Amino acid sequence: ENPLFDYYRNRQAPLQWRGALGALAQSLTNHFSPEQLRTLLREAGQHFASQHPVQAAETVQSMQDAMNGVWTTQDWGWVDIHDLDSFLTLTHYAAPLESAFGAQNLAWSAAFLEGVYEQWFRQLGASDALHVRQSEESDVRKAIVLRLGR
Amino acid sequence: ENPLFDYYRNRQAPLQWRGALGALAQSLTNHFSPEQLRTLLREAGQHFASQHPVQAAETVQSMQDAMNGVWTTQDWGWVDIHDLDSFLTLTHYAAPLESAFGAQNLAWSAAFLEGVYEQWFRQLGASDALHVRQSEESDVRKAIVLRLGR
Amino acid sequence: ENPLFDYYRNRQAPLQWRGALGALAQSLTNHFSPEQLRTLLREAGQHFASQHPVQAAETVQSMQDAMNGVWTTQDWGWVDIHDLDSFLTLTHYAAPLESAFGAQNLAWSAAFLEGVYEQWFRQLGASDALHVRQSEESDVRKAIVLRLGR
Amino acid sequence: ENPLFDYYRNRQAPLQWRGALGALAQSLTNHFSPEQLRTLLREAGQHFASQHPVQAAETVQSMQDAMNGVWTTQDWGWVDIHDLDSFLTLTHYAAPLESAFGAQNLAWSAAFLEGVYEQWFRQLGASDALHVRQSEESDVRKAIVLRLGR
Repeated sequence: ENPLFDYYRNRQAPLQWRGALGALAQSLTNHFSPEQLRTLLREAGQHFASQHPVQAAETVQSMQDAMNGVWTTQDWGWVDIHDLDSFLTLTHYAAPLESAFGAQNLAWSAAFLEGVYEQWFRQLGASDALHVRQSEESDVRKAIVLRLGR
Repeated sequence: ENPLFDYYRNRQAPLQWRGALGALAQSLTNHFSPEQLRTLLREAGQHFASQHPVQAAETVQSMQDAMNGVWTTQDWGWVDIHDLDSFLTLTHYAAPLESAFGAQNLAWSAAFLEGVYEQWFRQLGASDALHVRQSEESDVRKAIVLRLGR
Repeated sequence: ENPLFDYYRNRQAPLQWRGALGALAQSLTNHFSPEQLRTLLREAGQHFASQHPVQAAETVQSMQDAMNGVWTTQDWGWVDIHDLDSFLTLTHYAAPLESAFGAQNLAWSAAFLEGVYEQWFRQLGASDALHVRQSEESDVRKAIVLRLGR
Repeated sequence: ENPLFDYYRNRQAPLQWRGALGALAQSLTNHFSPEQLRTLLREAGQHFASQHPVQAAETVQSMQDAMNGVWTTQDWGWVDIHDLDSFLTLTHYAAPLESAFGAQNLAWSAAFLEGVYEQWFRQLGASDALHVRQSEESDVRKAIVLRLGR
């Protein structure tokens, strides 16, 4: 139940990189504030999305399928998109960020995802007035909730 | 020969983290200079060595055995230590840094190792006057050469 | 909830070996019956336990600590041992067998664990009259329950 | 040179599965003869190729590109195809079979590849008279050489 979920969350990253990435996160936290780390990881996510473009889509389900197709080739969870009235809500499950950088660093590591979807939307013809922002409403460990809005 | 060695070097990191770490390295290079990145990675290596202490050793071969025992549990290559007159030369093989952060970033990513061994020496009674420095003399891709000297 | 647990269970094995091990399991199922596969995987578990011996223990908690210390170096879940009257019950969590060989093959792949603990008990002075057997009472996906009894 | 190549070959498989697959290979060798293991792994390769079909191609370079595109998503080396007169010679580099099942088992584990390309050619309209056979002429460790012939 709780212990099994904790083990799955903590061991999602491989043995080769868990300690190294934890040490890197520790050094980053020592040198920089959480906001600077959020900016850094957002730019990293933009670069990642640039290196892994999504196929052209027209509908919400097609965009979700393209994003999940990109994700499934690297074992990075999956995204569900819901069109609530005018705004799109993106829920990402099984992001391996917690296993690598630690749970307490999810306050900034999650910004990486915020950097990806944004750029992906820029590749799908989304208006520049729209931006992706992380909503601090639900538990970050369970899922990461983002909103594409003005 | 060359292509097989290149493939082995480029694919040492798993598919789950290669793109993410490449994007993170790209963002880090965009924001900070190589010297600041070297300082950051050295502190990261110090934290990594603190989190994974080495068993007490007395001889050079025992120190090598302890360091290799720590390395082999995470698939991070191996170290050979030679005692030339007064100074110790450490040659590290098969560091997965190139596969993760890219070959062109080895100018600073290798500093991570410089941060590890240093702390490990501090754990084995090495005098504070001695420090570990990377010698820019050989090919970085083949092996990483470090000197423990004054 | 259910989808997240399913994703964690299915993606525990790396991308490098998931398809290859699934194909190997398919070929094994086509060629051999479940009982023969159980015997084969039990012998495989015995060999694995021989290659990775456990440190000598005296109490139940120390035995569990040694077994978990062996497991944690390879990301293979963890074991809880309970001494019910005269028999030991071992519950194993987060075995990556399902991610590799598929859920429907857990009827025989779990025998691998039955082969490991047995040998480990033989290394800790357990009487030859005692054997490890898998109890088909609970859900195999949630946890694997084994009994060390006569 | 030699130690680096040996380390890269022996550590291609992750820490999570190296010991388990070695134990499984030991059990398979104890129970079955090499020819039976070759048949089993050939059928496994056919199933793997069925699960991961290649895109339709017309030329030799296009077929090689499709096969390498399938391989590169799972970190399984790469293949080079040469058209010598009437027969196709396939050289596969960086197969992780040796890291998993051991070098001494490459006498049969390589049959897995023999099972894949065969089925792949069956998907590309190759005549049923043509079969893929492993040529025992070169060093298995360096590369795996296969011939598609009558």
